[PDB]
Amino acid sequence: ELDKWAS
Amino acid sequence: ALQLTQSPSSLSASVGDRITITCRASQGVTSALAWYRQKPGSPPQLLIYDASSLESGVPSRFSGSGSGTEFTLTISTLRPEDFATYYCQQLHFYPHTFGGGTRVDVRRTVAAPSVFIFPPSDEQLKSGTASVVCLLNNFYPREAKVQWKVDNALQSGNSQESVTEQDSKDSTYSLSSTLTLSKADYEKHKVYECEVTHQGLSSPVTKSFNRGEC
Amino acid sequence: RITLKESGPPLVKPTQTLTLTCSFSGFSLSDFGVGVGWIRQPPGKALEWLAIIYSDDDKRYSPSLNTRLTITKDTSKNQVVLVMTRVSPVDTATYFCAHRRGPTTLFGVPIARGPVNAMDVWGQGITVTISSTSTKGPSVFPLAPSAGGAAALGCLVKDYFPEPVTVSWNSGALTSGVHTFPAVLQSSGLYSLSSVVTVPSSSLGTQTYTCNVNHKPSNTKVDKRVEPKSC
Repeated sequence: ELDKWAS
Repeated sequence: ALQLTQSPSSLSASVGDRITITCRASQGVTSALAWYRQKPGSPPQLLIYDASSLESGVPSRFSGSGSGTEFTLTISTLRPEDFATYYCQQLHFYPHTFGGGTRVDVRRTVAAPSVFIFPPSDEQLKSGTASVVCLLNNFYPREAKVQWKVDNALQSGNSQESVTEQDSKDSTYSLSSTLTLSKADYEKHKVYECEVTHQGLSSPVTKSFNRGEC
Repeated sequence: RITLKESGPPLVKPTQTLTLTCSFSGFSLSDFGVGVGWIRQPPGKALEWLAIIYSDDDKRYSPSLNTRLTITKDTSKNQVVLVMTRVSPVDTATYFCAHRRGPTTLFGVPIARGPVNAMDVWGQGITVTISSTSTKGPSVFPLAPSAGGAAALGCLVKDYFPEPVTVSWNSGALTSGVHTFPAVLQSSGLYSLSSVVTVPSSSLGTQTYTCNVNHKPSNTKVDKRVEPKSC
């Protein structure tokens, strides 16, 4: 899944 | 998981040179990429973060660029402490994968290895085990392949090898490979060969001996 | 200044549980967005990401080791613990913990996430070896050689545990041409290494060669004179 700070 | 491929896997250089290392991702990771330098015996050290930001305290020699699936680390004017291993790390997706690393060593002229094969000692054979060792001495570059053959049978899974750190004076490497067999199996074969392939060798060199042949 | 240091058992046996602790100073696990992760490195191999925990207690694990890992933090003692169950020889490696910056804030408002894209400070790392082996001294065997070319000879230091073992030649009087290779961890759980020395070939008749082996952990000292062979 996407990193904690992505998007 | 996301795959990070560095290139080249190994790079030879000389102090003062400019080198570039690339890291390619299997999927876009935006700008979430970091570069580290790992000197022998030490933990990794952050050089560049967020693909191109220079970490505080890191010499201006280092710079990073790229985004998405293509990244490059460049060192302008290589210094002695830069002979180390570099890794890229992706932090856009979990898990935060690392590249396989790129080893940067001191360049010198190609030098084929001197190869020697050592049969097991009668002392060891008494304990029920037979270790056959093969030595590749003072060679360069570092990459070299060793293949053990017993009575023409290629051996797999029954040998282990070690390589020395680049010599401070020679800039060469040496490698030791041990083929291990039980006394029983050892005494059941005759020809033990160590085949060596290296860039410094026009063709593979094979050192061998016949067990019991005195 | 931020510093981290890993602590734990240098040796653990297969099937056992390994508990590693990361003690840090210079930041708190109550600081916004900050994280502490664990990365391992098997001897001679690449770095492998294991897990990470953040100040808000969010946790993430390597999908490959998920079922065997647990990461927890003790905010008050400035520590993060990683528990790895059912270890096996392949888990032998150097384990590092590292700090991850949280988003940069301005008067409390996050204004930049660029700093989170890296693990900026690492511990020295702790080397862990997984083996069922008990302390055992090495068995030393000769590596028998053969003007013109160069000649090679040496000693095989086999089946000892744990590391390290020291090897010198001629009580330390012979150094040039010497190559002591890094030991290899055998599937048996025991170590074995070779130490060799190359010479012109002529000296094979004038100079004698003896490898001095010392494995402190087992109180084993051995000096083996290595000559060609055939009497």
